[PDB]
Amino acid sequence: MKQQNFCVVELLPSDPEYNTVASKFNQTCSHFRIEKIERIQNPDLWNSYQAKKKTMDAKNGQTMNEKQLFHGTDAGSVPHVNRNGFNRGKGTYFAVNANYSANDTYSRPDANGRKHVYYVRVLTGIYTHGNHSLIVPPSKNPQNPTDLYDTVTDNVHHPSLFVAFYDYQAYPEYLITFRK
Ligand SMILES: NC(=O)c1cccc(NC(=O)CCC(=O)N2CCN(c3ccc(F)cc3)CC2)c1
Repeated sequence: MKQQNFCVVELLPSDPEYNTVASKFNQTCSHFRIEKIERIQNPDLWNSYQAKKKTMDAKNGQTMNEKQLFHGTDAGSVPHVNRNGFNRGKGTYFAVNANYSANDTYSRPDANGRKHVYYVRVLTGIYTHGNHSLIVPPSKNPQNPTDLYDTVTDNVHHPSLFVAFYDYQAYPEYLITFRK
């Protein structure tokens, strides 16, 4: 099997890519001081994500299957997330707004008070409303319960949080390190 090797490239604050990630982060987290933004380059996890992205784009027609959402995680979970993504209830949570993921429950501050939030490329595809109780995605058609939804959101009209259940559904593209 593919070992899923990766590289972590630190973006300069003068780099246009840093300003774009900073721009989305500061839409809800302007009160947080960004210590650094690093781009995770995992070719195997990327190709695998882009494989599922190809299949989804051909399934969901006109739908924009991809959203860029936030994920707050502990310091210690960063090398695991760099190499594996959010693969392995079965679900991984993703916030539309960065201040949701900036909660110390999710982005637990380390010994130096640094908090970590990934600016993830997720394959939200075709989604419906989900409660806190479900562990598997619901069936689109009950007469064909094999065809399941790609994600589940809190509000279908105004999404704030998403639940990804599938392998290679998310790519941890950016790591935002920040403090209070
Ligand atoms: N780790 C994160 O950054 C992050 C990003 C978005 C959401 C979350 N985590 C949570 O919301 C966890 C808390 C929690 O357990 N809830 C709040 C909302 N929940 C929910 C579950 C499924 C839905 F369709 C809609 C909402 C499940 C019960 C974490």
